[PDB]
Amino acid sequence: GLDTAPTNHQGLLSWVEEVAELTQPDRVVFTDGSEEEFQRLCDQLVEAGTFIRLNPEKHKNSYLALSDPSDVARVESRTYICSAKEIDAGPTNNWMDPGEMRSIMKDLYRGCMRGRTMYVVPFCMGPLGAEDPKLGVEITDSEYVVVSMRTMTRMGKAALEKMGDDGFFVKALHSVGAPLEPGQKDVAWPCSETKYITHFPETREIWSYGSGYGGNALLGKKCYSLRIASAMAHDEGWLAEHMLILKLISPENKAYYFAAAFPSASGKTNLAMLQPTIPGWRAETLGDDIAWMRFGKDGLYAVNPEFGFFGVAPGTNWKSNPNAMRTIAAGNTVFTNVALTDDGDVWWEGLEGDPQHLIDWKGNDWYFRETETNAAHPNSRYCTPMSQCPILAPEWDDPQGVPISGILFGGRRKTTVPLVTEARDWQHGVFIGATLGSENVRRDPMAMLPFLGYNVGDYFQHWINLGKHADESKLPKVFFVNWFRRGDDGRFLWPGFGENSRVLKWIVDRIEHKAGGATTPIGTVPAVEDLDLDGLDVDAADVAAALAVDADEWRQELPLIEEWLQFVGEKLPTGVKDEFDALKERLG
Ligand SMILES: Nc1nc2c(ncn2[C@@H]2O[C@H](COP(=O)(O)OP(=O)(O)O)[C@@H](O)[C@H]2O)c(=O)[nH]1
Ligand SMILES: [Mn+2]
Ligand SMILES: [Mn+2]
Repeated sequence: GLDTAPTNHQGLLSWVEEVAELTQPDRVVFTDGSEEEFQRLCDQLVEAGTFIRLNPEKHKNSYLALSDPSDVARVESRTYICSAKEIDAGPTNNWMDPGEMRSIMKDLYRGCMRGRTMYVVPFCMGPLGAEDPKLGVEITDSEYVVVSMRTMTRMGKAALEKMGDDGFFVKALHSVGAPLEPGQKDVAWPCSETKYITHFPETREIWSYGSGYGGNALLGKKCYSLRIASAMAHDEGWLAEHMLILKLISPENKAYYFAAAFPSASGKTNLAMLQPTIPGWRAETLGDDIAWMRFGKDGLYAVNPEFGFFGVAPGTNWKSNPNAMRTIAAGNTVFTNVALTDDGDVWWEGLEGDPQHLIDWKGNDWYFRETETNAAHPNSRYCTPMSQCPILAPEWDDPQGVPISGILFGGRRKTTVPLVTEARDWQHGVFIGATLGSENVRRDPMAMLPFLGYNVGDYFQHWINLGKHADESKLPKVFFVNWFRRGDDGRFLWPGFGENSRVLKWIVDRIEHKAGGATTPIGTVPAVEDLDLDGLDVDAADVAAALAVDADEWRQELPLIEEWLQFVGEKLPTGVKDEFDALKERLG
């Protein structure tokens, strides 16, 4: 195997040996994260048929990977929180007894890596200069994982040195579950029909088995950055959240940092890479998925734990998201389940042009106005370095983070929810987030329903407790947005996208005590007067509709919120109950 590994960390070496004895690889390979390693691994993946090297004229050092159509997303049905007691997973999570789960996976892992290299992948979440850098080591039988982890994390040498010879780290175990018999020819994308993605909150351990795709296998992405980190955050006094981190810059050259939690398909990526439509406003981004937030000597400071973008390809283009496009155009990018063009480039639905022929994500011939399937997979991916993004804010690699002025919650609601609402205080802010709905209407609290590492009720308690024990003057203000409200004809009342900068302007003004809003049953909501609609080609009546708080619609909302808070169960905080009662009192 390998006892020529660049580390004297005994606890790690013990663990690597123990795992290797169980899974039985051919060899063990510690990854360093160097450019050379990366090149060597891609070449091996090209030779295996897993990667196709894209035309070097068009893209620099970029690759297309096609997965088995069986292994194509996060599978929440097989994703588990195995805490000691079932209550500490809670009703939003799938639980199994820790002993029962260890019995199942230790059986599955026995001999699972026969005829494969076991890669040991050290990595760091957050910038490397931290007091407590949150480090991890992922073991995997998949080069795709290594290569992807290189981009999505600070991977290898640096992280391994930051670990020392003792010093804690997250033990993340992964295997594709497709062992080889001697002489047997492998497949391009090895996976299995048996899948498990398991989190051990108390020991900070992730065990994944069966998939090689995305957040099932890139264990930093969702398993570490939210599921373990939310448990870490609970115990340590901070927040691990499904939030973009936006830096908005006024015409006066003042920087306002925002954290915003939307469920996927509700607009994180677009807001994070906003191009303001008001003169003299510009925006930079620090992240479009995960925010790790802690109190400093005063306010709340956000960092992006990740080192890369794992973006959805379909729908991405020069009109929609030019900044995403430019990030990718610099190359160094692995595309997964997109289409291959006749000139050896990548294409996906939404992208510029109408290529008449393509080779689709299953390797088959695709044809314009004939082939009934999408050329690119509808959830296909691009994996690109953060540092290639032209609008990346300079503070991105600062371990101190950035002070958050505002936290935003929202989702897709055709009715009921106004364009923007400010919370009354913190506890109402927690309640707004806690009852976040999107479309019949699914509650996705803080956009964390699939990602909580512990009881949802205790998570809300945690959110309240941080406020209670802080200077309310220095806490961020909370806001609830809704880009997707619709009129009687069914069109969007608000055009959104870049024009959402106008809602953000109002949020900024409110922070500078320089704009107003009417007190309402659900919090403070602006009139059409209070928004910068200067230069906007929309009906004022449509904007008033968007900002309407109809008492009748909100009364019909109360039983949906009721059911939801009953579903949260016995750990529902009394703080959240009071806010439900208060909202009721105010609506009558
Ligand atoms: N109407 C409207 N649609 C939006 C807005 N922002 C994003 N979208 C759409 O919502 C979908 C999801 O956008 P995306 O930014 O990828 O959401 P994410 O999955 O959270 O990153 C896409 O189909 C977008 O075109 C908006 O402000 N208004
Ligand atoms: Mn997401
Ligand atoms: Mn996104």
